[PDB]
Amino acid sequence: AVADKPVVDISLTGNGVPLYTQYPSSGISTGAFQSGSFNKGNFGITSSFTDSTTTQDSVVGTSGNDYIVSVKGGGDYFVGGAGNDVLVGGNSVSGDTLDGGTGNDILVAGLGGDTLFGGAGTDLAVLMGSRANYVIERRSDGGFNFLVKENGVTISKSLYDIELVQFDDGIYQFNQTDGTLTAVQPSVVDYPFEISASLTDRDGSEQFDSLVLTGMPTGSTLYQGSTVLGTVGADGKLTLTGLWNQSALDVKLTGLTLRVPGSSAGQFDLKVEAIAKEVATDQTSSASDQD
Ligand SMILES: [Ca+2]
Ligand SMILES: [Ca+2]
Ligand SMILES: [Ca+2]
Ligand SMILES: [Ca+2]
Ligand SMILES: [Ca+2]
Ligand SMILES: [Ca+2]
Ligand SMILES: [Ca+2]
Ligand SMILES: [Ca+2]
Ligand SMILES: [Ca+2]
Repeated sequence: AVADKPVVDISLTGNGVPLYTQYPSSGISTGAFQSGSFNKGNFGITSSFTDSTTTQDSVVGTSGNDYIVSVKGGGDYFVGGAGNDVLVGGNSVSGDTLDGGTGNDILVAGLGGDTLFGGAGTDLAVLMGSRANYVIERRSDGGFNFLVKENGVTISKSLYDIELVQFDDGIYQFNQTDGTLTAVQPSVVDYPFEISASLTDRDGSEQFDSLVLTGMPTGSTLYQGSTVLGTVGADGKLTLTGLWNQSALDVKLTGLTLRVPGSSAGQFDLKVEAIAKEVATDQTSSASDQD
């Protein structure tokens, strides 16, 4: 009746997703924009439009909040006009021209040699990859080149009258004089991860007592999909119990998300201690560094 040491693995399943309460585009990937897998209600969308061909299509929107999406690629020209528009280009090498017009527009480039015209208002461009993947140059015409390698080739996108740029790593205030990008502090950052653990004592006399998470920022909320599992106190710790068949020799917790306040630490080590028991106890632990 000696508790045998189990095996535990923790895995960051993706990079942190910074979310901003004041920017509904935050946490929406280019892919989700191109597929329509986001909440159009958060943007007050009143009309939706697509392109038609695999070549340069011109789609004009309405004076209302329009969703216009390149479903067939080719490098389409989208005119948003008035209203707060969501203009989503495609991923062909040939550029989209996305003209936001008046209102506060979301201009989603996709891949390729895209031209993004914010127009009047406070406009946001959504670019793929991280800010660090992009070279900014000033143009003679007052616009900016955003150079990025896509498919091992250097591509140039041009941005005009865009106040904000959203990358995978967050939203930046864009200085339209000198092309400075200044990081905006997120409201929260979602860190997705998984825990898997198994007993080395395989006769059913042992169960997992608990999974103890440590090293987490105070005020962080752990989720399993929908469910709130717990809020991280002063001590940086959560004791997990009852999230598995209690009989099981092997535990896999998936769909876990740690939502960290933006004011909390941009770097920490998430440690898991898997505790095996029968009267006596034994532990193993693993860590992942979260950025
Ligand atoms: Ca044992
Ligand atoms: Ca098209
Ligand atoms: Ca397109
Ligand atoms: Ca419109
Ligand atoms: Ca507009
Ligand atoms: Ca594009
Ligand atoms: Ca605009
Ligand atoms: Ca603008
Ligand atoms: Ca045993």
